[PDB]
Amino acid sequence: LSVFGDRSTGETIRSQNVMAAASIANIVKSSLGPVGLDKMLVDDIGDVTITNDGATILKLLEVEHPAAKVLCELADLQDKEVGDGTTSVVIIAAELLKNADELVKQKIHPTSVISGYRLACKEAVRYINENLIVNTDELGRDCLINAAKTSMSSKIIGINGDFFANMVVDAVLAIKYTDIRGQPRYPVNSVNILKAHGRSQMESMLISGYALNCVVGSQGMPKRIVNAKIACLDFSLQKTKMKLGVQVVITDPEKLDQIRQRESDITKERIQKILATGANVILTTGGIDDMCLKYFVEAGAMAVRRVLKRDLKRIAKASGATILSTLANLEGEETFEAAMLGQAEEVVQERICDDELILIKNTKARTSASIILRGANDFMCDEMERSLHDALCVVKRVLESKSVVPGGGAVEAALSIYLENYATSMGSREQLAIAEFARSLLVIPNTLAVNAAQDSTDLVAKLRAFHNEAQVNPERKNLKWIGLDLSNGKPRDNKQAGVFEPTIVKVKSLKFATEAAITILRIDDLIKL
Amino acid sequence: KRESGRKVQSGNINAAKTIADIIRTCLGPKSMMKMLLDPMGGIVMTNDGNAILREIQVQHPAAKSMIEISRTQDEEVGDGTTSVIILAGEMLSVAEHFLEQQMHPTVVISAYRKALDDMISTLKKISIPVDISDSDMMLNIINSSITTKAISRWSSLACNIALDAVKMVQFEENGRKEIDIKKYARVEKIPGGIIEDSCVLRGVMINKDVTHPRMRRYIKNPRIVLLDSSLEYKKGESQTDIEITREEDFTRILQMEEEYIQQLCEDIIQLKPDVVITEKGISDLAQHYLMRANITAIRRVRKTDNNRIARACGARIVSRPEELREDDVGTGAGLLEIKKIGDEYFTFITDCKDPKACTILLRGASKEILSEVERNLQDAMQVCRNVLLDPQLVPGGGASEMAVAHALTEKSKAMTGVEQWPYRAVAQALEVIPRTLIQNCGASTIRLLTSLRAKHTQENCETWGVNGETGTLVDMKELGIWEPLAVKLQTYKTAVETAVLLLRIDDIVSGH
Repeated sequence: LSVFGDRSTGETIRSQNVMAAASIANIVKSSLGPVGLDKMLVDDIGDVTITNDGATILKLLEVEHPAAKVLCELADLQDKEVGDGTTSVVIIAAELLKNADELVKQKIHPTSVISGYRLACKEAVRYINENLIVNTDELGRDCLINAAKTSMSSKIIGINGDFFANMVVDAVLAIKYTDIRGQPRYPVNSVNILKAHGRSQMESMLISGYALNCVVGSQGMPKRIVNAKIACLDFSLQKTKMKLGVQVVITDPEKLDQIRQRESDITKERIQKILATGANVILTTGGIDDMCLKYFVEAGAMAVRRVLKRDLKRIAKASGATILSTLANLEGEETFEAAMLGQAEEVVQERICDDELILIKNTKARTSASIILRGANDFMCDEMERSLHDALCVVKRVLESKSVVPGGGAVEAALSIYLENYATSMGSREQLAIAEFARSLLVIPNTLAVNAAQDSTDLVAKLRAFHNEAQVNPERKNLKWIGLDLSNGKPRDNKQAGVFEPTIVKVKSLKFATEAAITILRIDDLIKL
Repeated sequence: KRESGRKVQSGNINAAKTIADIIRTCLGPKSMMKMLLDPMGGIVMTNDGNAILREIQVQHPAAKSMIEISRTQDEEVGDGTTSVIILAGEMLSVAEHFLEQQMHPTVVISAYRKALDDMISTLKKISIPVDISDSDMMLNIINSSITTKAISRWSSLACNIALDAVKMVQFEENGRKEIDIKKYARVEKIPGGIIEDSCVLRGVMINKDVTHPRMRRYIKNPRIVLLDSSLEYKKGESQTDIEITREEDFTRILQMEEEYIQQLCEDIIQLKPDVVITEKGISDLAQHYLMRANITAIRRVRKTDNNRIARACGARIVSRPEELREDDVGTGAGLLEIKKIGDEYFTFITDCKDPKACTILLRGASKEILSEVERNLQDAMQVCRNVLLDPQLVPGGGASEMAVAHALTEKSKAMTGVEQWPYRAVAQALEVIPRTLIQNCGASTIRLLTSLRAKHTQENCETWGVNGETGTLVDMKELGIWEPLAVKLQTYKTAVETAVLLLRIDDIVSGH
């Protein structure tokens, strides 16, 4: 034979593909879980990158293999479709190939192995859908305060369990807004979280409204107003120019003083249109001239200059108003009365250390809140700041995808027992393909046990004994829906603990992991040119 | 390709301990010199730990992160760079629990974090307050870095230069006592004079030299103008380059450049200021219109410099020279002095008050002296900066290390669990600091260290340290080795976080 490249086949090619996929898994293996260790990434320049995120590693990891590039593209599909569980998919996809390669040495044809994973993954989705749970604990029952209490027990903030967690529950319930077709989700950035050192750590207080950090400028403005009108303007009341990069040079000295009267006179027309609305609270993002602040005292309006663009967007949603981009109508300057104005009840300024917040309370439709944390020391209150935001997303994500499932390895353990008894009811060379699919799911509770500094053999054994007794008889005396506790290293019920995962996360993770184990296994030959 | 498992945590120990073994003898006044061979045959005998590791090229990733942390520690605090590396290398030097005992890394990490909290609480009990109103009490503290230096003669005046400069930058109104030396305390070398002629100036100093004889020599109430735009031929919005070749292109541009600069310089001379400080450069045609008003021309200055110049005289920064207003003045400034000092022209915008800044002038007969006196007063301010933050000292010479080591040992008796074994190893890891002090003196290490432990058990741990010069045991109340507390707090906090960072890495994999 005379050819321009190398050609090889046999069990070695499948063995090389399994060993290549096993090398990628072992890299992200010990990084699975919140306790996973950090790992360095060295480039050709010699720079180093450190992080524990498995999704970040796979994106920055570079290894050239034909099969290894399949798993790297696989994580991109899981990330763009969902964005969580990319580490678990790579680990499971490797354990499928390890057990499948052993069956090949048993003279089991790959087609019978592929047909097993398609039937096992199909029966797995049916069994999970029965064990699911819908959105609950929103009325009549509270086990939802223990939802964030578990995530807050790993921080110093967990000293008072029911005091700090009760405000997280009221924060996620107050932000509910449909916005589409009876959808409603829980938007990410709503509640403003700050810190204070005052007098004790027990003074943390929940507030309903928006927390705006600004100043009232001169003292001529009142710090409290009952006015419902909320003026939202993006146009700058300061001196107007053609552009920042294009400057007009004035050669005539008399034209210099003639122009100086123009911007001063135009603001006199601009101040009359604003005061004609009768709105006290005034928000100007582009800044307010010093001479314009004097007319604010005559009418008694409360105005703010240099307002942050991100702040006004949340105020417009809190006050239920529309943001005015500019006064240009393409014809003449107009403030658009009765339109851009908002609705509120009481607006009062609150006293905080070194910073003074402007609090707008009880608007028409807001679906927001604010929580000020009064602590003891800066080191103590800083950790409590990110601790609430972390536990808030945990309670949020559960109450958003509405159907969740108990996590912590409870899904893989229950599927291992049910699918193993289902393998004996089929036959026709489908038993070994389905049976090895049940053992491959045990890597998820195995990996989490090793990263938790505990014995993996004992925890998985005690975990399988509980889910089996649930399949034997429905009676309550047998444990049901038992997960794994990473902190104490023992079995724990995840339903009461409040550790959940969305349904689409576990379902799509098993489908993509099955398709990857099939795609790599279908390659019987390697041809080079 | 890639390395994972226990080999990485075993390899990181040998990489961190090797770097630590170099500077072990570089600690203390008895510090041994080190010889570095250049590829061309050069030899540098300097004993400075920062300079040695700066020229060493290490190929191990953890060895690079170990050095870069020491460089960051040097910028914040001008002392303790050697102590951080020795302690961080000693805490990682125990491989018994990592390999033989097969303890999980997170279990050992939990032992360091529980110990770090007790190490900080112990230093606050043995500390002592400080009286900052006494100039002589602050003098005895700064003499630690002054010894064996060229400034020791004028050190009495050199102390007042560093002590007063830090008090100026210190802001006690906000409560945080924020001090930035590289900003307001910024210093420049002045050729000429002697060390005694170095004084403290309140204001900002401009090192630009007088090009032409027409300028304001002395003014009672100067007028300073700050503006962003430059003075030159107007450039378009494109990248088109201006290259002057044909005479036809000369007169056309020269006439346009003359009319464009004359109009911008017109509004400048209308206000009649005493100086013009522009951020960007100033061309030759623009300097001609400035000399007609008999003023000083200043060019090539940055934004942060202008912000300190604006706060000095109370001026205002204007975008373009066409938009200049009467609101921009140097009213309130002390005076303007173009007088030459040391064969160089200086520009003094300074004043008799403290506009939240200062300037330090260094006088010397040669550049060799100016280079030595400069770095001697830079770390001198670093010492005074850390004391004024938290006026509390700690005993030095190995007394504070043996003090915490005794508190952790008695605390470990109530610890019930597997973490008690690595928790006690931290107490014995702090003993390397008094060990290197005795080893350099040539005395017996075992005999003195054993007798030192029995003193802290009975007598107060605040005293009975190790004498660096003599080599025997002496109390710290009779000697001036008392160190600041803010230096030690960040010394142990950084050393523990450095050890934990290297233990959390179980795998090293390339990529891009």
